[PDB]
Amino acid sequence: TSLHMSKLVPVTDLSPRPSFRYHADTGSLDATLLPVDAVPQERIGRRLI
Amino acid sequence: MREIVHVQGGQCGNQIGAKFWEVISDEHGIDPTGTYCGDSDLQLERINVFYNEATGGRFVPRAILMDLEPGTMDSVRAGPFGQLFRPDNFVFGQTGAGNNWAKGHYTEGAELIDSVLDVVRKEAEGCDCLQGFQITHSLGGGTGSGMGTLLISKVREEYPDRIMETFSVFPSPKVSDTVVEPYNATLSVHQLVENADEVQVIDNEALYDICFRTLKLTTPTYGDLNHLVSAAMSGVTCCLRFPGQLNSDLRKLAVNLIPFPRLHFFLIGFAPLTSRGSQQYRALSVPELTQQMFDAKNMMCASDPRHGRYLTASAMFRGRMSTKEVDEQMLNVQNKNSSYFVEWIPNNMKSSVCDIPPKGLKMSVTFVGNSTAIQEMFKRVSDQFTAMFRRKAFLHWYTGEGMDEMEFTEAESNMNDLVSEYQQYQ
Ligand SMILES: Nc1nc2c(ncn2[C@@H]2O[C@H](COP(=O)(O)OP(=O)(O)O)[C@@H](O)[C@H]2O)c(=O)[nH]1
Repeated sequence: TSLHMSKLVPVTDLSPRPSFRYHADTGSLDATLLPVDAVPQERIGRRLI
Repeated sequence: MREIVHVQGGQCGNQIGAKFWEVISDEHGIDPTGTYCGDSDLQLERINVFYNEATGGRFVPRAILMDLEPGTMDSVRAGPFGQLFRPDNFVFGQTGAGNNWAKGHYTEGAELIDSVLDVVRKEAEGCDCLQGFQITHSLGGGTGSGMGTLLISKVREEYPDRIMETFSVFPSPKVSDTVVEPYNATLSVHQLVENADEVQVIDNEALYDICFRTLKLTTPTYGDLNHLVSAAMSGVTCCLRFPGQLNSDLRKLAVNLIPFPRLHFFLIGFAPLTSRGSQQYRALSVPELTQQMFDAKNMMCASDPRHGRYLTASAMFRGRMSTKEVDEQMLNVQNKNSSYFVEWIPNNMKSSVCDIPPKGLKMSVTFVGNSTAIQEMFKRVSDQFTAMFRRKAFLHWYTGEGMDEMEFTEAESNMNDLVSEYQQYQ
């Protein structure tokens, strides 16, 4: 049997198969307090002489 | 309680907002990161006049940045005391008024004004009450003179009873930058005369005069000129945050210096300003403050008051100092220079005392003087306005986006009769 000795649960581990390559979880840039979750960004400015 | 809302337009405005709020942070002990240090009660017992507590213990300015090109706001953000200002109070224009009054005012003064007055409404109505507005800008520029005046029009229409303080720097006759020079001056003047409460006249060649002749600087940068104005406009408002023996706010200044509501133009000065050559060699006494102040080498306007007549005056002192030497000096000027004061108003000046002197000086004084010497400034602007308006010069930049000939004719019509009514009280 592929089931358990005493009560009905499978015993032969499991056979998984993903559909796609499964990337791009879309890590959101906003936390539970929602600031922006800043990382060091770019200035779009003139040279700071 | 009462809060003064600072608005600053043009790149002269954005630089003057950085330098005025660092002398305010100097009095208040405001650390550049936003906190406070100093351990004294008198700064923070009126801190709501300029600063808003931001639920983190830091004090943010009530300052409204304003310009049509983002370069001059990058410089004031990167500079020291630049992280004090809230970034949402910065408004960004992209096209820019290139020294042009008309396109500063109408068609690149319209897409930004609906968001910057949204900022002003958000900031002023959030406070429980108002004391007035203080708009510092330039009248020889494009965006500080074009749409800086249009904000003045719309907040006056919306909020009529609140005071309209405005520090405005003017064209310099000797040094001529912004070569379309009198058009920006005159078009801003004939609006500002009937649509303001108090206009304080700054002129860059007068500030060069007080760096060279009394302060003994060799290389005066724009930072020193910006620092000199910040002396005066901090001393005008010194009683809104510090107590005194004879107290005076901005409405105090408006009700006394203005005999007729149409004329409200003043010469401004600060005392004392000397170099380290004569820093240790002079007594900081009350007669020494007023003898140095009542002259042509200390005014921030390029008009000699000896050529005219002081219609009204106001000396507003600072520091721990005796009250007899206030009024005795302010009456000795009348008994000596009697011909330099008008006859149909007795006791032409107003005294005030701020108990707290500025940083490092035991006693100072600011001065707001309504004279008829402003008139000789307006003739010296008008004689260059009509010299190049008769010959139709540079008017294709002024008629191609919304004006006509009638608005130009009304411009000198509304300031030459200002000149004529300055004659009648001379
Ligand atoms: N008082 C003062 N005047 C300035 C300063 N910088 C520029 N100006 C004057 O303003 C004029 C330039 O106008 P500008 O502000 O660049 O035009 P805008 O940016 O379109 O408003 C020049 O003629 C200067 O004399 C400053 O830091 N302080």
